[PDB]
Order: sequence, then C-alpha cells, then structure tokens
Amino acid sequence: ELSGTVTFWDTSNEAEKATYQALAEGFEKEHPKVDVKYVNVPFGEANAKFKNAAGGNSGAPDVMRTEVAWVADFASIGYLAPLDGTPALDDGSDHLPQAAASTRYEGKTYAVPQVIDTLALFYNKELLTKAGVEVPGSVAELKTAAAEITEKTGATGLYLRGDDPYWFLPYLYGEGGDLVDEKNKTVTVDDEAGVRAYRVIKDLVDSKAAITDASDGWNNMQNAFKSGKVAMMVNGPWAIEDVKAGARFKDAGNLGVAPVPAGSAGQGSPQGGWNLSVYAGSKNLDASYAFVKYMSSAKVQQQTTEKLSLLPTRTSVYEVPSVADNEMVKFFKPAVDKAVERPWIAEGNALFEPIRLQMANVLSGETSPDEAAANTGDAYRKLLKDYK
Ligand SMILES: OC[C@H]1O[C@@H](O[C@H]2[C@H](O)[C@@H](O)[C@@H](O[C@H]3[C@H](O)[C@@H](O)[C@@H](O[C@H]4[C@H](O)[C@@H](O)[C@@H](O)O[C@@H]4CO)O[C@@H]3CO)O[C@@H]2CO)[C@H](O)[C@H](O)[C@@H]1O
Repeated sequence: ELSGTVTFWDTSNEAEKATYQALAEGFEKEHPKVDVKYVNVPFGEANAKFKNAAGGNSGAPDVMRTEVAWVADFASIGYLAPLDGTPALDDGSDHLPQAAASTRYEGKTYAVPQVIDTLALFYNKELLTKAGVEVPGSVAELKTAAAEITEKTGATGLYLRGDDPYWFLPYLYGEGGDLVDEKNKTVTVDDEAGVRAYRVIKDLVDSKAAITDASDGWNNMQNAFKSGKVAMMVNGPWAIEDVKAGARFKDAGNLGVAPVPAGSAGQGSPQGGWNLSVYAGSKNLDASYAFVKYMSSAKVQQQTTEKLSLLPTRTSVYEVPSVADNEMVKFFKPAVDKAVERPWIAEGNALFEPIRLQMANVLSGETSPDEAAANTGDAYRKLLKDYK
C-alpha cells in the first residue's frame, strides 16, 4: 500500500512547468490514495530554500528536483535519504554513466537521474541566411559572421549571457582550460587558458559581435533572441519550448542549433541536468521512493521528451522511435555524449560564484582577464583545502 502526501518541489521553468505538474499528478492514477502536492520553486532560490527547510526540518519537500551538483551538496550535510536497496532504484543500469555519477556521494546513491543536458549555439536561420553567413564553428568565425549580420540585417550576432557563470565554461574549454584536475587535486582555472577565456568574452562584447547584461540575464537573453535583436545565443534544451512560443520560431522551423563555438585550442560544453532526491526527514519515504521510480521511469522520460524535448538519462528511451526521431534530440544527444563532466564533490556547486563575480567585472572593465583568472584560482584554493 501507498498512501499519504508526497510534496514535490520542481525547479522547471515557465515553459516546462505545466508538463511537469501533469506528470507528477499522474502518479495518482496508479496510486489514488497518494496526494501529490506539486510546488514550483524558482531555480535561483531552490538550493537555499531546500537547505533552509531541511535544516529546520520545517516544510521540506518529500521529493526534490535536484541539480546534478546539488546531490553532493545536500548529501554531504545529511539532507538526503540513501536510495540503495529501496524501490526508488529500478533498472538503474539503463542510465547514462555520467548521469549516474552525479547521483553518488561517498559510495552511496542519493538520487535518480531525470534529464541530462549541455549548452549549444542556437541560431535564427532566416537572419543567418539574409546575412549570407554559415553557422560559425569557432569564435573567430562568430566574430566574422556577427559583422556581416550587423552590416546586412542590423541585428547583433550574439547574446552573450553575462550574469550566469555556467556560460563561461564553453569559452574556458575552447581556450584549452578546465576548473580543476580532479585526479591530481590541482586547481587549473588560473592557467593561461582562464586568462584567454576572460579575454575572449570581453572582446566579443567590446567588438560589438555580442551584447550582454549584468542582471536579469535569462529574460534578457530570451527576449533578445525572440525579438530578433540577436541572431544567436548559447542555451540548453530547457529553452526549446520557450523559444518556440515566440512568433519568430513557431514549430522551430526557423530555429537552428549547433555546437558551441571552438576557441583557440579546441571546443567543449559542460554536462548539466537534474536528478530526483528524497528528503532524509520525509514522513512518507515509501510513497516518495515510488514517486521517484515513477518520475524517472522510461515511460515518463519518454513523455518529457515528447512534450518538451528534454533529454532522457535512460539509454533505452533513445531506442523509442518517438525519441530517436526528434531533431532537437538527434543534435543534443551527441553533444551530451561529448560534454565535459565535472568533479562530483560537495564543493562543486560553490565553484560557480567566483566565476560569476570575476566574469561580471571583466565584462564591465573593472578587472583585467589576468587578474580575473588569478582571483578565480585563489577562490578555488580557499574552497578546496586539499587542492594545490
Ligand atoms: O551548483 C548549484 C548552485 O550554483 C549554481 O548552479 C550551477 C549548476 O551547478 C550548473 O550545473 C549549471 O546549472 C544549469 C543546469 O544544469 C541546467 O539544466 C539549466 O537549468 C535550468 C533547468 O534546466 C530548467 O528546468 C529550470 O530549472 O531553469 C534552470 C535555469 O535556467 O541551466 C543551469 C544554469 O543556468 O549552472 C549553474 C550556475 O548558474 C547557481 O548559482 C544556483 O544558485 C545553484 O544553487
């Protein structure tokens, strides 16, 4: 028997949330004595809100949509129920290895994978065609393309997200860099690749190839792309249905997607995504395990793709013709296969704030690329006491 309340905190965005609420409530079809209480929690607030609730054992959710870096974060402070040997885990081996890695902390499973993602270059096909340019493969090509776009159409080439540090990573990887060398416990962000990456973002804006904003970056990016103010943006699968709501991208026929541009050394995009965790203090652990199994099942992952084009973590789901033949999936899955995995460490989540501050200050001209890289390195060494 399953009965009682399962409160689910979902972080999905305005375009995704109706789908996720319907899926969550569908758990009640097979378990009518369970009451699913769906709550949508803003992404930026959710980590803090969960810690506040879990630390005061006061209004915590039973099931938490848990960003890949939040698993080790929450788990290290005891907020997550261990899932090994529980009904929450079913056909575990189906999940992509890199998705499974993010669910683990100190030899225990604290989450089940839900979606996997990476960043890509979205582009407005009509604008590029009008400008007579090809989708750019590199930053150098992007600069050239942007000039032609402005000359021939008046649009700016790129919206460069300046207020979210995750958007720094493609530039860092393209310059031949990474945050840390996990295996050797060495901070690497302040290597010359870090300097180069901060210089690249500043040059893109100064040269007018790109525009940016120091605040409200999600809305500003989406607005600029949807309104044709820019021809390109870097974004993820969570943006697809949001973009398609716009007059300019109905049915996605005008929406192109390609890999993030290479830099001077090579090319790369980060691995991200979401898992599902159970609050350690839940008063309905059984019903929660079953809710997690349900939300992470092949059936529900397939539905999510069909409604939202989010990428399944289950390998088996990619063999479903409906998923295999989805064009956003056909592009994003290979890109995900190549995505750079991060260290799944308690402090991994905290690696982002230092980038955020230095990136803002580079873009405004308050901080040189050289100082920004050094500052980011210093911040990491403070965070990671056993890293050189
Ligand atoms: O570490 C967590 C805290 O720090 C910052 O989070 C990071 C995060 O660890 C990174 O992996 C990356 O998160 C991205 C995520 O993986 C993507 O899926 C995407 O998230 C969107 C969801 O897909 C969508 O459903 C809805 O929830 O909106 C999300 C946001 O658009 O994009 C994420 C990046 O925006 O990057 C962030 C750094 O921003 C962050 O500071 C938080 O406060 C975390 O607590």
